[PDB]
Amino acid sequence: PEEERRKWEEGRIDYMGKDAFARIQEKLDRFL
Amino acid sequence: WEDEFDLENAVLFEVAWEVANKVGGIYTVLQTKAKVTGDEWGDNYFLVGPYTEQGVRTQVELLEAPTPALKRTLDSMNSKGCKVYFGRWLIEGGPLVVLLDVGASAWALERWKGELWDTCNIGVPWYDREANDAVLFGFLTTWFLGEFLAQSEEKPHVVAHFHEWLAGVGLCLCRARRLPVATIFTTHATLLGRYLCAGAVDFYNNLENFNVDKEAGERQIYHRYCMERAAAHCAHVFTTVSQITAIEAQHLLKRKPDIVTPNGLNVKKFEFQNLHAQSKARIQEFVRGHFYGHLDFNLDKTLYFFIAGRYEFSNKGADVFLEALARLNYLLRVNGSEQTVVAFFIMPARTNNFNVETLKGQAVRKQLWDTANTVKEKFGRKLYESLLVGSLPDMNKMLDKEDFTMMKRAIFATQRQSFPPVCTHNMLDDSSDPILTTIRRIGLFNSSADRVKVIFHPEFLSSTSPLLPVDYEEFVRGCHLGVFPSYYEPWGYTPAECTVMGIPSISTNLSGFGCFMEEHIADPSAYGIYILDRRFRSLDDSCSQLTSFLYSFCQQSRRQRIIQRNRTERLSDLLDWKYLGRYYMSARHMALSKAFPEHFTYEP
Repeated sequence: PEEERRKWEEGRIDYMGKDAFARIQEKLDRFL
Repeated sequence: WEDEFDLENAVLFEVAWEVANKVGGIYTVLQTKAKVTGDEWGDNYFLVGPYTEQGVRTQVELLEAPTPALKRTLDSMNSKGCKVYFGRWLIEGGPLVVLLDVGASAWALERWKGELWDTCNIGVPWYDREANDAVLFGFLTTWFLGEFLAQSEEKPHVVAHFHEWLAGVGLCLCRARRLPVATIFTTHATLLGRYLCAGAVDFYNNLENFNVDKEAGERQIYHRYCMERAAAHCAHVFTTVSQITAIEAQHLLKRKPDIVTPNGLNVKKFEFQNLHAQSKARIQEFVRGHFYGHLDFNLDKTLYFFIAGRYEFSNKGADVFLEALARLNYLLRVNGSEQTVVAFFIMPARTNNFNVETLKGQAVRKQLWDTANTVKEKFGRKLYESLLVGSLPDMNKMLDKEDFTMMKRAIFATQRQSFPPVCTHNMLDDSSDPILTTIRRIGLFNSSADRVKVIFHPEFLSSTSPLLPVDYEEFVRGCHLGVFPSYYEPWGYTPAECTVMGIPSISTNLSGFGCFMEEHIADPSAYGIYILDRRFRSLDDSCSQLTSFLYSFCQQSRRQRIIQRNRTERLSDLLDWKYLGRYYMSARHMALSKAFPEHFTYEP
């Protein structure tokens, strides 16, 4: 499931899409 | 503070990309804070940073590490594919620095990026060299901290203080490996703030109506914003250099800072009226040279205002200063006030060389001065001889024909038809310059009718400049007022230098220094600090208020001006690191309390 990490490269990121910062905060808070 | 706190085995690492690498204003912050941090942490104070050939070659004295755990850490990391340097930073305090070569560890970057995906959900593009260097630096710092904790025979308490987003990915990694480390994050400027304020869409008015992800995607800096937000979220303690940047961080980074840690200075008595008198005399000489053939105004009633710093027209508020200068010129002309105001714009730009009129004026002033000294010296010699003989001198005969000839040469030198130039240099872009465009639009051409003269010096003041061979220090010591009506200024180092030097200044409540002085002083204007209300006023109202400030300063007498300057010289005790280091102390204490609640307790 590394497809989103491919999008993270080259600045082809959907800011409000699947790679939103809510999931980033969720994954950060889980391992905190 | 003189708090009783336990730091017997605690070690502090201050991670910053600017350690021995001058690429910003944080370099001076770390350099000046190193002394007061050392005077509290002893040899347990380290400064992680990046390896640069120039920085090491001019500033870092490489040493041998003083603790066996430190040798073991350095040796393991050097034999495990990296190159780490240990040295002493040649500043006050001589703090020990752990420099890391980010390039020499680039071979793992791809794999390291995978790690950044597996713990933080943060991705970085290949073309962002700055962000990739930040990722390498953060991974190197996290590995260094982990190895230092591993090699310690007795495990100490580590306080890692990361500065800015460049060093914050290390904080994100430290929090993602359960390292026993108390992490502090300090932001000296929010990342999206510069871009949003540069948009001129009422950045401060719409702080609660921004789509941070959308704006980052528009600017293609989404990865940088994400990593700074992750650093702010993960930190045990989040601090900021100002209350205005604290609001910016609350609305953009979505976290309210725990403490505000203002930047300080190593005030050293850099009195203040001998230096002011000498510098004012040299500024008067420069103004005499520049305006030769047009010195129709009283120089004893001339007030020297100045603005300095990076050449950012909107951010530094130079347009507001120019509009207020035009309004003040009208106010001085209508009211018939014989006061003159010379406004200096010390803002470096892209210039070819010195203007011909300006060099000619300086040469003319030098020639007049030499002529006056020669005639004065021989007149004094003849006068002394006549007095010794016992006769009242006849002034119709004490000037020989040589004196008349050389004075006539001086008079012919001073003849001039054109007006003094606004700019002292030749601007490569006369049309593209905002300052010159605004000056020619508002009508400040240094004419005789104008009560406000404008001198734009687009170069750093140095003692090697043929025009004005005095540095920034000594030049601005002789000015009456500094006007810094900035719009986006997270702390503001030019107003702080101005206040430490004893000069009254005009700042705003949208700058960190302005907020600091506003909250620390009952009546700031009494002490020489004038704070514009740029946060709750339209730009026209800001210009009107600045005009009122400038006119009130002009209407002051010499007595009131001297009293106000004395109060400003008093003010400099607030800006030292002796007082302002207690905020960093408090931040470190909360970090220790949060990370190690069993061993450390904090009372706010």
